[PDB]
Amino acid sequence: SWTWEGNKWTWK
Repeated sequence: SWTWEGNKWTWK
């Protein structure tokens, strides 16, 4: 899933 990394999204 797309999770939020402070300023951008990232896939787990």
